[PDB]
Amino acid sequence: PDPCYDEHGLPRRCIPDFVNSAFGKEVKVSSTCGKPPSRYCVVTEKGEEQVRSCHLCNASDPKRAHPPSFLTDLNNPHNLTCWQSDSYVQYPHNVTLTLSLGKKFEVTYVSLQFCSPRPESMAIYKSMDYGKTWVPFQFYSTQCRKMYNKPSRAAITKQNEQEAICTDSHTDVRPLSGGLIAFSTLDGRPTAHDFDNSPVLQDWVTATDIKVTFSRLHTFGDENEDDSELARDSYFYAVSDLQVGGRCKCNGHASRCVRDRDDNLVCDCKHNTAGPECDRCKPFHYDRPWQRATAREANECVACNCNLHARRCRFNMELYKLSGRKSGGVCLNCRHNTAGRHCHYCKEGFYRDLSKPISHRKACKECDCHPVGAAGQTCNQTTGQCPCKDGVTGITCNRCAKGYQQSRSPIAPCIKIP
Amino acid sequence: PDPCYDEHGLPRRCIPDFVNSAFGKEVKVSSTCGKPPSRYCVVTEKGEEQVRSCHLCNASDPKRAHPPSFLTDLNNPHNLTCWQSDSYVQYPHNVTLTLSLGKKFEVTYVSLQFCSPRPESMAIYKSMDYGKTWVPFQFYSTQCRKMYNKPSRAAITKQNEQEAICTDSHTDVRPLSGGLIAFSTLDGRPTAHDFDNSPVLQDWVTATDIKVTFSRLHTFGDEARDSYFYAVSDLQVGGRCKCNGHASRCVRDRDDNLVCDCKHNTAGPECDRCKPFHYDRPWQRATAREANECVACNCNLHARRCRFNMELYKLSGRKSGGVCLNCRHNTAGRHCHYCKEGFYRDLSKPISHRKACKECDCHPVGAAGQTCNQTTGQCPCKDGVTGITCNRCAKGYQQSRSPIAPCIKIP
Ligand SMILES: O=S(=O)(O)OC[C@H]1O[C@@](COS(=O)(=O)O)(O[C@H]2O[C@H](COS(=O)(=O)O)[C@@H](OS(=O)(=O)O)[C@H](OS(=O)(=O)O)[C@H]2OS(=O)(=O)O)[C@@H](OS(=O)(=O)O)[C@@H]1OS(=O)(=O)O
Ligand SMILES: *[C@@H]1O[C@H](CO)[C@@H](O[C@@H]2O[C@H](CO)[C@@H](O[C@@H]3O[C@H](CO)[C@@H](O)[C@H](O)[C@@H]3O)[C@H](O)[C@H]2NC(C)=O)[C@H](O)[C@H]1NC(C)=O
Ligand SMILES: *[C@@H]1O[C@H](CO)[C@@H](O[C@@H]2O[C@H](CO)[C@@H](O)[C@H](O)[C@H]2NC(C)=O)[C@H](O)[C@H]1NC(C)=O
Ligand SMILES: *[C@@H]1O[C@H](CO)[C@@H](O[C@@H]2O[C@H](CO)[C@@H](O)[C@H](O)[C@H]2NC(C)=O)[C@H](O)[C@H]1NC(C)=O
Ligand SMILES: *[C@@H]1O[C@H](CO)[C@@H](O[C@@H]2O[C@H](CO)[C@@H](O)[C@H](O)[C@H]2NC(C)=O)[C@H](O)[C@H]1NC(C)=O
Ligand SMILES: *[C@@H]1O[C@H](CO)[C@@H](O[C@@H]2O[C@H](CO)[C@@H](O)[C@H](O)[C@H]2NC(C)=O)[C@H](O)[C@H]1NC(C)=O
Ligand SMILES: *[C@@H]1O[C@H](CO)[C@@H](O[C@@H]2O[C@H](CO)[C@@H](O)[C@H](O)[C@H]2NC(C)=O)[C@H](O)[C@H]1NC(C)=O
Ligand SMILES: *[C@@H]1O[C@H](CO)[C@@H](O[C@@H]2O[C@H](CO)[C@@H](O)[C@H](O)[C@H]2NC(C)=O)[C@H](O)[C@H]1NC(C)=O
Ligand SMILES: *[C@@H]1O[C@H](CO)[C@@H](O[C@@H]2O[C@H](CO)[C@@H](O)[C@H](O)[C@H]2NC(C)=O)[C@H](O)[C@H]1NC(C)=O
Ligand SMILES: [Ca+2]
Ligand SMILES: [Ca+2]
Ligand SMILES: [Cl-]
Ligand code: NA
Repeated sequence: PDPCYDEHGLPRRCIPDFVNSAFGKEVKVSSTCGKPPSRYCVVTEKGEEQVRSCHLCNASDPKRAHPPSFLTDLNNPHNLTCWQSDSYVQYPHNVTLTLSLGKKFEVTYVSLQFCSPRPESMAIYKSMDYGKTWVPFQFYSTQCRKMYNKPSRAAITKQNEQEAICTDSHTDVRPLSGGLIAFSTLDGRPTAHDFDNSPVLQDWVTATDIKVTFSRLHTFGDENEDDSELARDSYFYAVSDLQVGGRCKCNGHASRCVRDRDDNLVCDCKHNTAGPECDRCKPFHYDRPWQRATAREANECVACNCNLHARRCRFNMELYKLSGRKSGGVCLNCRHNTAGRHCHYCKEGFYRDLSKPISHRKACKECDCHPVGAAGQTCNQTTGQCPCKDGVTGITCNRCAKGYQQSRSPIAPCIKIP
Repeated sequence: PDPCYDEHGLPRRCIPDFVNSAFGKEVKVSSTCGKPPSRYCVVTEKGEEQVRSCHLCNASDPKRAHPPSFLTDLNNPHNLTCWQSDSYVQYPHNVTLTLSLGKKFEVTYVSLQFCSPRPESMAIYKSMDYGKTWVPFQFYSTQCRKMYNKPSRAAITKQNEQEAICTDSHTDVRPLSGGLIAFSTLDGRPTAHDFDNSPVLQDWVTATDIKVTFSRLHTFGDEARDSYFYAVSDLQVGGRCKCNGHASRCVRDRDDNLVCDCKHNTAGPECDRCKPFHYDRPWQRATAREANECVACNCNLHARRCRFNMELYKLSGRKSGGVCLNCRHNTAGRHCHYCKEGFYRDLSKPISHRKACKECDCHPVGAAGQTCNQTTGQCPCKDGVTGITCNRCAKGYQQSRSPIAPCIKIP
């Protein structure tokens, strides 16, 4: 059926599946070996000795070429997809990785599996928009204050839950190969248990781009020396899999994200909502403002009540809060000769045809006063009583009253009688 | 002071004095002795013999020149001033005397004094226009059928009271000097005792000019020295100036015309119509006990023109019938008594006041329409809005901003 609705047809909060938003995605890096072709040294241990090896990184040979595509391809522990940068991009220089998702995702984690020694200092940034503004998100480094000007392992308080935490944890050389770095956005967040009812954390987890900056790099004594190896050296960055798990952000009003008219990813919004993340909500559904989907309530925009007359409408906060936070939408351009907040009364020049229901389109008969016996041509919108002149009476003014006699005058049709 | 209104100022029927409309006025003649000066001859009597004479008539000598002026001048039984015609003007020749009065009188009598012997056949005509059409008014002759083709001494039917009658009374030669012929406009006339309620007779006596035609002259003697002429001492047409009972004097106009001092809110030459805006009741001739005045229209000081509808008058019980035209001052109705659509009666001012009808000052937010009640001025309020102009929220309703929904009900 539809996960956004129950078996009785009422709406319930729905959420897309959890996936790696980076699988198969293209990646943009500021470094990669191949142009020109160079060598790289890899130290592999065997019992106790080490003895480093040497290999060549061929830009053309698929069998010695490390393209950024290996970051988001199918990772296989028995046969890795290593991406290697250039040679000795040491501080202050830094290799940056930028991933564009083309859709607001609620990030749950960001993991980098390095087939070489993990970085001494890396930075993980996000983008709230679609690549214009970046925001700190996690930091790793042996000298937090010295390099990222962050205090080591800051205290996370409700006063500032979006703190970018720097840590000297996970920033160790060995394992010289296959080291992980996994950043969980909700770990240690004060209000992470009450996420649906914490907007600060919803903003904290939402992002459309992920930047990864590799600031410093681990080294040993081999740096100046003399045999520094001016053509390749063995210090470098290298990651075999880059994962960024999470969910497509739909504020709980979409079971799944689909492909746009222009191939862009967007929520298949339900509950009468619209917009890429089901933030706003469909036309004519503007009674009661838009809220996020919660486990307790579905909170879908409700349509305006216009007694089946007007089509457009529009939400009003004051009317909403002044009606007990129940109805705040007013109707627009009432058709069928009506008017008012809900198209509930007939406009001047017409009256309420009570014989027919207010929802009916003929619920507003015109005035139809009498050209001779009526003093005006604008009847009572409530009763349809035309203003009768002197001797004339009725609702349409087409007859004389008691003590008054009919006449052939257009001006004085009835006249009293003594 | 004015006889058209009593002490209380109530209008009572009034009439101009009874005068001789001929005195002074000039008569138009056709035959006057004097042209190539000739002579005549009057004849007297001595009991048996017919002693006659013969005198001269000059066209210049004051002491011998019988002019037409001698018909309407100061007349006295002594030193009598006589008009005379050229001698020998017997059948079928005519001697006419027209008199234009200038305005419609109600002729009462037509008198003639005859220095010569009275005529054998004479006729009195009149005009109710001004010399254009001339109708027969009385005939005098011995041979009526023969000459005027009128039945001698017929009867005045109520069906034809405007009938000229020929008669042989006053047609004798009896008085050679001083013959009187007088025509009473209402002799023989059936409804004469009810003149004041007899429109036929009122039309009959109305006349603007008068023509006396002399026809056959009495050859008296039977013996040349024929000398048979017409000679009238004084012509007296006595009557009142026709003002239909709404005037006490006739006076001279802004164009120098004899007309009526039309009172009783009437207008016109003979007070035959109502004055402007005094069209509430149909015009009638003043009666003794009635005075049928012209009554103005009550447009409560809001209209300049009035028009009369007889249908309205009759269904009104013969009361009013005047419909006002162009009700100004933002009013409408027969008598400009109610405020047209978009205005309302300000009952603080009086109906006659210019600002008796104010406008609709209906709040554009609190009102569902922009038309007052006209009687109350209240204007179509919407939902939780009260006030004549829909300017305030009601009880239990709270002000907002939204013009579509000004007031909203509280918890
Ligand atoms: O209807 S018109 O606009 O064409 O006016 C026609 C002429 O009437 C005058 C006065 O004429 S006068 O007798 O020679 O003094 O103005 C008057 O017209 C109407 C009422 O008379 S009506 O003929 O029944 O229409 C009034 O206007 S309204 O209230 O009906 O809207 C005038 O009042 S006002 O001047 O608008 O204040 C009324 O004049 S008043 O009330 O006596 O003061 C002439 O106007 S005038 O210039 O004051 O003399 C009109 O001729 S004109 O071309 O406007 O001059
Ligand atoms: C190495 O690390 C830094 C930060 O992690 C990466 O961002 C670079 O940082 C510097 C400032 O430290 C930026 O310099 C600025 O450039 C603009 C001109 O566009 C100028 O207006 C500023 O006054 C300032 O000088 C620098 O722009 C920024 N690098 C880029 C490409 O924007 C840096 O990218 C890392 N190195 C590499 C190769 O990625
Ligand atoms: C590995 O790299 C070498 C060169 O760095 C490639 O050998 C030749 O490279 C030149 C370009 O500089 C080409 O013009 C030749 O065609 C290459 N020789 C060939 C294709 O036989 C070498 O091709 C690369 N490995 C593979 C599989 O192509
Ligand atoms: C791991 O991948 C390598 C190569 O990607 C496999 O060795 C073969 O290498 C040649 C290169 O010319 C490829 O054409 C072959 O496709 C590779 N063999 C196979 C079965 O794919 C190596 O076998 C792979 N090891 C495992 C356990 O899958
Ligand atoms: C009849 O008509 C004229 C007007 O009177 C007379 O002419 C008069 O002739 C006398 C004789 O010389 C003159 O003295 C007068 O000048 C004329 N009269 C006037 C008034 O001017 C004519 O004679 C008259 N016949 C008689 C008898 O009076
Ligand atoms: C009639 O008016 C005339 C106007 O002149 C007058 O005629 C005079 O009559 C008397 C005798 O009656 C004579 O003595 C005179 O000669 C006439 N001439 C004048 C100049 O007076 C007179 O006033 C009146 N005549 C009569 C009879 O009353
Ligand atoms: C007799 O009076 C008759 C009419 O009563 C006169 O005849 C009319 O005279 C006027 C002249 O002003 C003409 O306009 C009319 O056309 C005449 N009537 C007809 C029917 O022709 C007449 O002048 C008098 N007759 C005589 C002989 O003197
Ligand atoms: C305009 O106001 C008058 C008077 O207020 C209306 O006439 C009556 O008003 C009372 C209330 O004031 C009502 O209860 C009656 O129903 C009204 N009619 C009668 C016969 O009493 C008048 O109807 C109002 N104008 C319009 C268009 O309804
Ligand atoms: C249309 O009809 C209704 C009922 O007659 C009018 O509303 C009432 O009008 C009277 C006026 O005397 C008030 O006393 C009542 O308080 C009104 N009812 C309510 C619930 O307030 C209405 O005014 C009429 N429309 C117009 C323009 O007069
Ligand atoms: Ca991989
Ligand atoms: Ca005289
Ligand atoms: Cl007749
Ligand atoms: Na080295």
